[PDB]
Amino acid sequence: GKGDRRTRRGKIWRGTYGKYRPRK
Amino acid sequence: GNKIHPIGFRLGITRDWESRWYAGKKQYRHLLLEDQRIRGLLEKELYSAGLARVDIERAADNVAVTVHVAKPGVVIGRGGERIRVLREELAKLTGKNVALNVQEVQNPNLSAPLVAQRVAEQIERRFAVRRAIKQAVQRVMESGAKGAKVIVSGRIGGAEQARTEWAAQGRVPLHTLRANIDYGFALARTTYGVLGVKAYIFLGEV
Amino acid sequence: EQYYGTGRRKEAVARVFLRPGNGKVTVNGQDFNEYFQGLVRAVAALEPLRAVDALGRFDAYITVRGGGKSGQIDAIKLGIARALVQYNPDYRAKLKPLGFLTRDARVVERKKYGKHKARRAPQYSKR
Amino acid sequence: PRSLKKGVFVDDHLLEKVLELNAKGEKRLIKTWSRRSTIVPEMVGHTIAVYNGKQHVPVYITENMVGHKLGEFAPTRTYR
Amino acid sequence: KIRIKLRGFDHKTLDASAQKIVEAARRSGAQVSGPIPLPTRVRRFTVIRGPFKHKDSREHFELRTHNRLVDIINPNRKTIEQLMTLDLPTGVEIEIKT
Amino acid sequence: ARRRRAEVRQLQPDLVYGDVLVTAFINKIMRDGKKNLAARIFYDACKIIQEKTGQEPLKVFKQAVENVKPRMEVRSRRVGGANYQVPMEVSPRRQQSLALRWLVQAANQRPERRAAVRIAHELMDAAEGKGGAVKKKEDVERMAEANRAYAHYRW
Amino acid sequence: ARIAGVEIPRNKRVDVALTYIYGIGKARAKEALEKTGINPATRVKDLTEAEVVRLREYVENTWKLEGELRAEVAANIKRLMDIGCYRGLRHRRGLPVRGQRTRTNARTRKGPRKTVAGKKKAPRK
Amino acid sequence: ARKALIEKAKRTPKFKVRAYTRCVRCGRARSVYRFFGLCRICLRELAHKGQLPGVRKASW
RNA sequence: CGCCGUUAGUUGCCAGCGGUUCGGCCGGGCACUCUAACGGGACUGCCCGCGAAAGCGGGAGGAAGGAGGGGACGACGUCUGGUCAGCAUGGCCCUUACGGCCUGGGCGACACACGUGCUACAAUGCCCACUACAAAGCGAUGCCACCCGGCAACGGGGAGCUAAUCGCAAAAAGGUGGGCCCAGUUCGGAUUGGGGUCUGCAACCCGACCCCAUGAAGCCGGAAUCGCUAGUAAUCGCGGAUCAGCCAUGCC
Ligand SMILES: [Mg+2]
Ligand SMILES: [Mg+2]
Ligand SMILES: [Mg+2]
Ligand SMILES: [Mg+2]
Ligand SMILES: [Mg+2]
Ligand SMILES: [Mg+2]
Ligand SMILES: [Mg+2]
Ligand SMILES: [Mg+2]
Ligand SMILES: [Mg+2]
Ligand SMILES: [Mg+2]
Ligand SMILES: [Mg+2]
Ligand SMILES: [Mg+2]
Ligand SMILES: [Mg+2]
Ligand SMILES: [Mg+2]
Ligand SMILES: [Mg+2]
Ligand SMILES: [Mg+2]
Ligand SMILES: [Mg+2]
Ligand SMILES: [Mg+2]
Ligand SMILES: [Mg+2]
Ligand SMILES: [Zn+2]
Repeated sequence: GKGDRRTRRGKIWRGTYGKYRPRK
Repeated sequence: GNKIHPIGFRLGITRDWESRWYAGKKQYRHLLLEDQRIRGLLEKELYSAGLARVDIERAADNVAVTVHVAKPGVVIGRGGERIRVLREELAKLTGKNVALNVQEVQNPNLSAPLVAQRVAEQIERRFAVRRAIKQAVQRVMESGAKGAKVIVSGRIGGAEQARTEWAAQGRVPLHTLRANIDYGFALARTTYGVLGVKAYIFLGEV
Repeated sequence: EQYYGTGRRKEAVARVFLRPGNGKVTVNGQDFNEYFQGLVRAVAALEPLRAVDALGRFDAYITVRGGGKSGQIDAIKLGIARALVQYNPDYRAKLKPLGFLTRDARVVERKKYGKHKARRAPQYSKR
Repeated sequence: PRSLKKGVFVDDHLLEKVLELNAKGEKRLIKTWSRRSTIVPEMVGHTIAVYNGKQHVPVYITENMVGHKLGEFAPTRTYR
Repeated sequence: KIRIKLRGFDHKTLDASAQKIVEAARRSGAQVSGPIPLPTRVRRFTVIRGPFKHKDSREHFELRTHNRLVDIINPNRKTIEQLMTLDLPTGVEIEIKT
Repeated sequence: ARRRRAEVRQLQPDLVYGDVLVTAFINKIMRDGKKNLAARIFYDACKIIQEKTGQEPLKVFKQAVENVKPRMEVRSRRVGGANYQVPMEVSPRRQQSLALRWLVQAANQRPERRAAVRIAHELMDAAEGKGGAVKKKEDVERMAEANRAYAHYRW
Repeated sequence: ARIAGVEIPRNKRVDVALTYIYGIGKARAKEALEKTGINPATRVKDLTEAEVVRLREYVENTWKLEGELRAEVAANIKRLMDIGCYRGLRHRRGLPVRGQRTRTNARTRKGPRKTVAGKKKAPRK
Repeated sequence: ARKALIEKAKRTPKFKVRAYTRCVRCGRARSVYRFFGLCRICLRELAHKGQLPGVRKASW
């Protein structure tokens, strides 16, 4: 989970945002 | 390992800061540096007076250096032509207009920095260490004081194997905050190494 | 006009207001059950009123600030238990032995250096 | 998956040197220490000597390797 | 309606000089909004105890800035005249807006 | 426990059966601090104990715990020789823990997919006498009265 | 049904099934179902023969998939192998191309451990 | 460190990314808390001497 | 840190009435929460039993009861322990190099082995959507609301905040809904091909991030072995220091 870049959990873990964790 | 700085531990209560000013996170760095330069130009040139401490305070640009020496004679000079030279030599490093004051030390044998400072100088003049220390302590104990303790580091006497010499009497209650234990460290640049002189001086309670 | 208690619990603060009424409890501009929706522990915030017979004889306007909902439950619980004692000092008898008056001083322990986590110690080899 | 945005980079002392030798003939060997520089189409031809921390190397320069960085062709370490 | 955010590194020296800024009157001239608490900001530094290795040693230092507010409503000119040479703390600072 | 005999903690009673055992079970079912969905399991399990049986769930949960509590167990012993498996009695405190632990573990071995179901069926099966929990209990007591020869080390 | 060259994803949701083709994952599935208007959720067996067609006519004519991709990449590597490239060497040795460590931990690029004798005169390790 | 290696003194560092820190007291290049401008080791020394105003042993 | 009081009202409110562009937004007041200075509070002080005493067991009252919880704090000494590469510093040593400046390389090398970790092997789970509750911190040549372009990293524009007032900021597990249905899977995200963004003179060696495709090993681990006695372990997110950027899953 936390390892996959293209997921909710995964993007949260790596600080970031994007297609898979919209900033808002 | 062990034993925190008996000053820095008590810094909260029984002992207040040498330099006591306020500054923002864009200034603190600079004031601190220059504050240091002053102590350096001060601890070197004022050796003879034997300076125990240097209080430094700041405000509306100005800087209130309050030097504590045993013999304010040597900081005054020709009736002035020395306290002027030094308030001047500070005006160059500090572009901010300094104000040099001088504080008498009633009892040099009740200020750990000086006591230690005393011992240091003997060890260079090749005095007998063991006695120096037993003596130093007595001179401090004879001057009132609830207790006192001195420590010389290693290579006592040119001895190839570094040692440690001791001496201490009265109470020197290190783990109690409610103490007031002036601490002082002196270096001793001998021919064959360096030596460290730690001096503890207990007095009062609350 | 109403009755009041505070009640804190583990970084959380409730303020408990006790009106006389039908049993309608409201928590932070919301219904009591709308706020603790689906948290089985919830019903235990009202264990004072249950054990002094007051479950439906009071309304209760409660504000809650800080922490997490399960501590807010425990803190409301203290809040209620206190209001209900300054409304009738005799209630302590059927209230103090239950424990509802005590405040739970159990709080998160500080993170220690050279540990991973206050007590979790780093793992070592060769011994 | 690399990085040349709306800038594109080629260290210029080497560039003014190669474009200069595109007014006529191709200088056999050019002594560079800048492996930093991308290869432009105008380099396809003249053999450039990329350094190494130890030795300039005879990197002949095909058109099949344009978008690449110079140092990608002068291996640094030595292995078995 | 004058604004006065006070701040320094010591708070024995703050509350004892914010008090000295409330020397217009206790409450008989201008309103006085009382010395306002206003949360302190704590910087921390964490230093490895020795030089060279011993990761697990560590020692904590903090430097905390305490902040006060006060604020006086309706500034009579003699109230201001007192904002001249009337101070003693050295480690206390003084923001002033209106 | 080198100094004091160390007392047991008093879990507050259930919110729905007002019971202590049911908190205990719920606590053993819980992992990673997720107590909400441990209770969300035990209760879901309780709905299932009825819609599969005319009996009330508390009476069944209690009934099955009793069928798993072990009257005897062995714990090893170092002597003037080696390891001897001494048959011991089992305190009422330890039977509690052992039963509950065994019940969850047994439940999670099961092939049913929802957790509540696994708990449900284990809780049921154990009441009716059978089921993995009971098997690692009828088993445990079988090692006692087999090392009966070493009963004379009763501690 | 046959969506891409020799592909046959059946019996799961359409989106999930499409990923069983080489050049296709969660994102091109979502996309190519939106852009052909088939409800992603339907099982494969319940796809209209008409649907199955508008699906294929997109996927196949719009993207390099399966075979025509597998040898685009393979021949893409041979490119950096055929020039003097560093990534080429790394490809040729069989060692982490994207600038990793190899002192430990490059198992996935290296294959299983080829363990060798370690000492000649030093303790037990 | 090397007295020579205080070309941190080099006011123009050519590129602003060759700019680095160094303890203004000892030269240390490697724990220089930027607030103080001092390295970690100097900081503890000065903290204990009470020459960092306001700075104190911290416990909580 | 836990209970309470006094001082203090540009943070806090169906406490109490007035207005509402149903936001404590407005008048308005500080009661409450809080903020942070100064105080009270605990004493085996009270009761019952054992005790020669110290104290032990228990019980009241209390927020807390015998060291209430956690820090700071480490004795004479030991290890000839670590560190002359933080800093000093005796001695010895080099002095068109054992000093100094560059550019490039190295510290990142891979047949192997170990330590400390991270992410996992899934249904008490994973995915998507909606929605709820933190604490501590940091912010000027900085945090960036909001608007526009981009699938997105991010670019353009731009408000506020020297910050209890603006921003980082979304807390996340949780809760409600839907999907997946025992599969190496909608588990796991390693590897690799491609296209990009930003930082920096510059990202080949050797940056982080985003997007598309690829989708490895892994089905709970031999011998052995580590942590933890309570808000502890387990688990979930958040912040800082260092720092252009960042290899941070480390540390505090
Ligand atoms: Mg996944
Ligand atoms: Mg925690
Ligand atoms: Mg030139
Ligand atoms: Mg320690
Ligand atoms: Mg040097
Ligand atoms: Mg740098
Ligand atoms: Mg209070
Ligand atoms: Mg109204
Ligand atoms: Mg007695
Ligand atoms: Mg050594
Ligand atoms: Mg290294
Ligand atoms: Mg090793
Ligand atoms: Mg957009
Ligand atoms: Mg669901
Ligand atoms: Mg396991
Ligand atoms: Mg313990
Ligand atoms: Mg974990
Ligand atoms: Mg950073
Ligand atoms: Mg972090
Ligand atoms: Zn330093």
